[PDB]
Amino acid sequence: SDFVVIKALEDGVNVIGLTRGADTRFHHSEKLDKGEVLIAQFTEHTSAIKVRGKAYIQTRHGVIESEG
Amino acid sequence: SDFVVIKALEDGVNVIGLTRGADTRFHHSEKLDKGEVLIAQFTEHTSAIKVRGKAYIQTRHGVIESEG
Amino acid sequence: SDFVVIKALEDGVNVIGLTRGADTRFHHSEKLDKGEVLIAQFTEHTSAIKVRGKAYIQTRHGVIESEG
Amino acid sequence: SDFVVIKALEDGVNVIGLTRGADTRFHHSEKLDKGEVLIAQFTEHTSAIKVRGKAYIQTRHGVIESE
Amino acid sequence: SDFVVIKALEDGVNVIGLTRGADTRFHHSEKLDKGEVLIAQFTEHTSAIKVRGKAYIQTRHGVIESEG
Amino acid sequence: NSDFVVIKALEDGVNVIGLTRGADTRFHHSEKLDKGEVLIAQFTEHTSAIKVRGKAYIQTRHGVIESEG
Amino acid sequence: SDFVVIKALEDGVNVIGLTRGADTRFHHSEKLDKGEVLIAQFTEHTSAIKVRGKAYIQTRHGVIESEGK
Amino acid sequence: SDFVVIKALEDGVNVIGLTRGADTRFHHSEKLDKGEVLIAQFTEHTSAIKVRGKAYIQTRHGVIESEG
Amino acid sequence: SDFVVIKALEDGVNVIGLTRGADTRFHHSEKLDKGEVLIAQFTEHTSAIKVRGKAYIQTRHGVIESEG
Amino acid sequence: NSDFVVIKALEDGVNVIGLTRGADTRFHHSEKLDKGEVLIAQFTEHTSAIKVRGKAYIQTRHGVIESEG
Amino acid sequence: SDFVVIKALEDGVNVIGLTRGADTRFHHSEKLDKGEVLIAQFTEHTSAIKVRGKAYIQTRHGVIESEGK
Ligand SMILES: N[C@@H](Cc1c[nH]c2ccccc12)C(=O)O
Ligand SMILES: N[C@@H](Cc1c[nH]c2ccccc12)C(=O)O
Ligand SMILES: N[C@@H](Cc1c[nH]c2ccccc12)C(=O)O
Ligand SMILES: N[C@@H](Cc1c[nH]c2ccccc12)C(=O)O
Ligand SMILES: N[C@@H](Cc1c[nH]c2ccccc12)C(=O)O
Ligand SMILES: N[C@@H](Cc1c[nH]c2ccccc12)C(=O)O
Ligand SMILES: N[C@@H](Cc1c[nH]c2ccccc12)C(=O)O
Ligand SMILES: N[C@@H](Cc1c[nH]c2ccccc12)C(=O)O
Ligand SMILES: N[C@@H](Cc1c[nH]c2ccccc12)C(=O)O
Ligand SMILES: N[C@@H](Cc1c[nH]c2ccccc12)C(=O)O
Ligand SMILES: N[C@@H](Cc1c[nH]c2ccccc12)C(=O)O
Repeated sequence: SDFVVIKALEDGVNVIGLTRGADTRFHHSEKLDKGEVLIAQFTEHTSAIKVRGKAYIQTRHGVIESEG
Repeated sequence: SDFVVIKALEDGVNVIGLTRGADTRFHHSEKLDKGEVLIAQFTEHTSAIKVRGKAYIQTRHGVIESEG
Repeated sequence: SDFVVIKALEDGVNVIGLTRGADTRFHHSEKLDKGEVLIAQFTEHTSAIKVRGKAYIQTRHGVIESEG
Repeated sequence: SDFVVIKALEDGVNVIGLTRGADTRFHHSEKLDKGEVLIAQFTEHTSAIKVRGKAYIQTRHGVIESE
Repeated sequence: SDFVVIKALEDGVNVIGLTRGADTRFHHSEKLDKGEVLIAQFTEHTSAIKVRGKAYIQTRHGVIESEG
Repeated sequence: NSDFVVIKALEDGVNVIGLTRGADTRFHHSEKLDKGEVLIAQFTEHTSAIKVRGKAYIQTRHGVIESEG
Repeated sequence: SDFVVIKALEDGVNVIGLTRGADTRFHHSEKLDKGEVLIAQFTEHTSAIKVRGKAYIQTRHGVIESEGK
Repeated sequence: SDFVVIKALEDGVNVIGLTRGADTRFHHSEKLDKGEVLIAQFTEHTSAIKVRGKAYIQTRHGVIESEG
Repeated sequence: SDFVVIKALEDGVNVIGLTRGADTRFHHSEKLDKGEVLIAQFTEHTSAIKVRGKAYIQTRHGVIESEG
Repeated sequence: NSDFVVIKALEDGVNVIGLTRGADTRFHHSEKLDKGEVLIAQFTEHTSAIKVRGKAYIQTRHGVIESEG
Repeated sequence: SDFVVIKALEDGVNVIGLTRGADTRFHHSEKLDKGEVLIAQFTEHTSAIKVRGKAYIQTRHGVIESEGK
């Protein structure tokens, strides 16, 4: 099952899980401060992930960067 | 399952999930502001995804860009 | 399961799902306006897809372009 | 399951599906006009696909052209 | 299942399916006229395929040509 | 889903011979190809080895090999 | 199942496993000192991993480096 | 399931199938004359194959030659 | 199932297996003298492995080196 | 569908020794090869380790290696 | 299932299997003299392998060398 790597490039970046299922709402928001790295799978509970704030992101499709 | 990465290049980009099944309709519209990134799977509920607004998109098939 | 990416290059492009099974007919036609992207799986209900109108298409086999 | 991409290069192209099973006959013919693209899987009901008319075809084994 | 692409380079090409099982005989011949393409799988009923007449053939192991 | 071999006859009377799967090994079928005909043949529940006699151009997943009559 | 490699680049690095399921919280924090390497899988109990502190990290998607506060 | 290609480079090349199971002995020898090719699988009955005589051999690990 | 290779670059390298499950603690420590190699899998009982001491390490993601 | 090793004897009397799978480990068979013969041998229900003694050229999925007598 | 190749570069190399499961102990030590090759799988009974003595080692991650005593 795949995962995504998120490195925060400033304080207060939010990595947000969206619920798997008929319903789509947030469920959890993990706060990363500058320099922290989160490596997060898709799961039974999470089928979409949003990143808000400035971060360096790696997936199986390559690098992408979110901007705050 | 496969997933798509979508980076909003302007405010109010919509990532819309179409229902899996005999019937096809929108079940969910996720609004991304400029610079946000959504990493979204195909799932039991979502078998097609439509992007409206300017965004940079990655899929297993490479890059493509939606335009406003 | 495989998917196809379709970017509409003009207004009114139609992405048409054909039914899986003994019977073959159109069960849905999704209209895309210019610059919209649709990423669409093969599914239990859809075993062939037809694109009509000017579009840029990616699949596992590479890029192809439909014309209006 | 694998699929074929067909792009019609002229009007009137036929993409014809052949029945899986002990017997072989055509169960559907989809007409493509010039510039339309069909992406079609092999399925429970279709184990062979015939293309008639001028089209650009892609499969996992690369490009081929019908005339 | 694997499949073979056969493009007929002259009229009257025959693509012949041989029965799966302890018995081997031809169960079907699909006749192709010049420039027709047939994309044919191996199946519960067809464990060998013979081509007669001039054709350009593609398989997973590359290109081969048959000559009449 | 099994592997397959492509055989192109380079002369008349080429034989593609199927050997039986199981405790018993014997020839169960011999397919005659004449010059320029092609046979694409799988390994199967009944065929666990394939013998080619005569001049033929053969492709497997391991590459090209040629049999000589 | 996938795993991540983490090499601590200073003392006191924490590799934090987050619980799998509807609930998200830290269930374990593994402390690494300078020079030590942890190779950790995703598991039934850990579906996200956070790294705090300076570390050199490899995953299937390539190298990334965490930086400490 | 894997297979070995054997091309006889002289008469009387012997391709020898060894029994799968707790016991090991040969259960079949298939002789090849010069220029014949044998493509043989590993099977429920054959878990090791010995080639005697001069032969050109392909396996998934490359080419090897037996000397007779 | 994945494995790591550990080559000890000095005496007393410590390869530490952490218990798989809701609880985390070490369940085994295998010490290596200089020049010894351990090739160890992830298993039902081990889901994280820590290396202490100077070692040359190979995994599917490349080479890494622990320092004592 | 297991892996297999290719052993080509470079001298007479090479031994390809199968070791028993399971809790116990012992030689269950030594196949003797003479110079120039090739054995292609799988891992199986009964054989989980293979020892080669004598001079031989060996191929496995990780490359070529040579045993010496 | 994966395997490792070990070629002894001196006499008396040991290839040691560690038990799979909750208990970890050596259950077998295979002695190789110089020039002999052992190709050994991970198994229901062995989930880690230690090599002691000078040996040339191939795994799916490439070449490694153990250095003797
Ligand atoms: N308990 C959460 C942990 C998690 C994994 N991926 C995430 C991405 C975003 C937020 C939380 C998560 C889950 O299993 O789904
Ligand atoms: N709850 C939705 C979440 C989702 C995943 N991918 C999406 C794409 C678009 C909109 C919503 C989604 C689902 O499980 O299907
Ligand atoms: N409800 C449709 C959605 C869909 C997927 N791919 C498509 C292609 C064309 C039209 C509709 C679709 C289905 O699950 O099949
Ligand atoms: N109902 C048909 C649709 C179809 C798929 N691929 C085709 C190729 C040709 C004709 C029809 C089709 C099926 O599932 O088999
Ligand atoms: N009804 C046949 C159709 C077919 C598939 N592949 C073929 C190759 C040759 C001739 C016929 C076929 C079958 O399912 O087997
Ligand atoms: N009836 C035979 C047909 C066959 C497949 N591959 C072959 C190779 C050689 C001879 C016959 C065959 C079978 O299913 O096994
Ligand atoms: N007992 C934990 C061990 C572990 C694996 N990966 C981790 C990452 C971080 C923290 C602990 C872990 C588990 O099986 O999940
Ligand atoms: N009946 C034998 C045929 C065979 C396959 N591969 C071989 C290699 C050598 C000798 C015989 C064979 C089997 O199924 O096992
Ligand atoms: N009867 C043995 C044959 C065998 C396979 N590979 C071997 C390696 C060495 C010795 C014998 C063998 C087995 O099935 O296991
Ligand atoms: N009987 C042992 C044989 C073995 C396989 N690989 C090993 C590695 C080291 C020592 C013994 C072995 C087992 O099946 O596990
Ligand atoms: N009995 C342990 C052996 C082991 C495998 N990999 C390890 C890594 C570290 C320590 C012990 C091990 C197990 O099967 O899990």
